[PDB]
Formats: sequence, C-alpha cells, structure tokens
Amino acid sequence: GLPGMQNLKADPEELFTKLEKIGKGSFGEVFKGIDNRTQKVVAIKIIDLEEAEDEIEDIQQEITVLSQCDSPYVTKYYGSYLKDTKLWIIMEYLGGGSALDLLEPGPLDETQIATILREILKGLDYLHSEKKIHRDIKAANVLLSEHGEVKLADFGVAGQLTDTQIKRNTFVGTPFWMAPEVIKQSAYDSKADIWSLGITAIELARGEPPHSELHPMKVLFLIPKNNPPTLEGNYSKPLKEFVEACLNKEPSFRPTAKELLKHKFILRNAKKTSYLTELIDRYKRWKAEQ
Ligand SMILES: Nc1nc(Nc2ccc(S(N)(=O)=O)cc2)nn1C(=S)Nc1c(F)cccc1F
Repeated sequence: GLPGMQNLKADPEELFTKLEKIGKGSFGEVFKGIDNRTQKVVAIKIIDLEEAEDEIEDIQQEITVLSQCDSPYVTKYYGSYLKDTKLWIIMEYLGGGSALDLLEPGPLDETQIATILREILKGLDYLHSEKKIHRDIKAANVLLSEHGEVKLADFGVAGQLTDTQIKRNTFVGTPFWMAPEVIKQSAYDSKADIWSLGITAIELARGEPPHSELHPMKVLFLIPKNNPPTLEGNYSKPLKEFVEACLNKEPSFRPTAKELLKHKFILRNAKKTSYLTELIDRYKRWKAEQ
C-alpha cells in the first residue's frame, strides 16, 4: 500500500506545473510546482522507481510517516501520483526556504536562533508524542513559510516506535548531526533527535556543525570517542548551556523536547515567529544582488 496514492489515470504533468529545482532529498529530487486547480505553490519530490533498488521501501516509509503527521510544525503531504516510471510526491511548499539558506547572508542573532529552535522543539515534541523519531534534524531540513512559520521536512529516514519495539538501532542520519548511540547502533529513541538538535543549535549559531571540515567517515570514531562538542565563541551562557544540555553522551541526561521549551535560553530570547519574516526579507534582498 501507499498512503495518499492517487488515481493512476490522473496525470500529475497535467495537474501540476513543474518549475525549478529547489533541492535534493534523502530520496529523489524536489521541485517547486504549481497546483493547476488551486494555483497554490507546492513542493514536488520526483523519484524514478526503475532506477531505484532497495530504496522503494524507504520511500514508502517516508510517505507513510508523512501522511500520519497532522501538525503546524510538519510539512503537509497532499498525495502521490504516478507518471510512467516516476513517483510524484506532493508536499506543502514553504516560501522562506531552509534555515540553512537564511544563514547565507550572515549570522543569526540569538533571538532568531531561539525562535527557530523553539519552533523546531514544538515539532519534535509533536513527533515524539506520536512515537516518531525524525533522525535527520539539521538546518537544511528546517523550512520557513514566507510568513516565518517553522516546519520540519524530509522524513526520508524517520522512524516509528511501537509497543513491540520501544527502541530502534538502525544506522541512519547525516554524519555530522548523528548521535553517538546511533552511530554505535545501540538501542535508541527520541533522545537521538535531541542530540541532533544540539548540533543544529551550533549550526544555527556558527553556520556549520562541529567537524564540518573533516571527511564524514572520521565521525564514526570521532563522535563516539570524543567528549561531546560545545558551542565556542562569543555566545550567551544560556545558549552555550542549551547546547550542552542537548549534547550529552548519555541519552538519559538529555532533556525531552517538552522540557527544552522551558529552557532559559528559549524563554529569554525567543519572540513571535512573524518576526522571522525579516530574516526572509534579508535573504531575498541578498539574493537579489547575488
Ligand atoms: N517543502 C519544501 N518547500 C521548500 N521551499 C523552498 C526551498 C528552497 C528555496 S531557495 N532559498 O530559493 O533555494 C525556497 C523555498 N523546500 N521544500 C523542501 S521539501 N525542501 C527540501 C528539504 F527540506 C530537504 C531536502 C531537499 C529539499 F528539497
């Protein structure tokens, strides 16, 4: 089965206008698109099923997890279409781009950092309450609407906890952002996302994650054997402590997403999400020059 699968007679090439590429996901390529019936903009992930082996079950899992999410903090899923050998996965388009994109004109301030982290946490609180793990939290997978709303994206490696499986142990994620227990393939749960959030916090503060100048294969020993990273530079003590709370080698010492929503860095610095429009306006003007 495949949740949201549409009638095969429906031609997505007729129902949507495919525009420019806006990314490359864990699976397939993603395009900006127009829904021809509503004229709303969508994001379209296209996957060639023929040149895909052992990736199709992964695709099905992504669409399943996506279709089971109903939250302001998770990109919406609008269904899937088949066009010959290609699968068109229709998703909510977020006009502000990724947090990583919004970093290109220059550093964020700590109000912006706190606000983005707060909204990521609302998303993680939702997922974790649903017994889901994202497993690929990073600034590239954090999207903003053009009104400044923040949502999680790319569920390509997301995991589901059950009653018959209270922990996962699969090796998945992006190396710089992966928790030591995931790399080591110990039994892990939602706390793995909390580690990834700490790395993402550093990324949002500094522009890059720890070890970013190294070959990804080095982190397979670097992360499990070294002391966890800390945020270095001229950042507030609350922000440095937020990061340390996340980046503890012991998963049970990491706070829950729910708890982190009350962390002093968040309460003291976060403001209305609408203010993030400035960050998006900043990017547009910057891109406008070049
Ligand atoms: N749902 C969704 N909307 C957008 N919008 C978007 C993307 C890029 C840009 S930009 N800054 O002009 O290149 C602007 C808006 N991207 N997007 C997705 S799924 N992004 C995405 C992602 F989040 C992870 C991997 C690949 C991807 F293409």
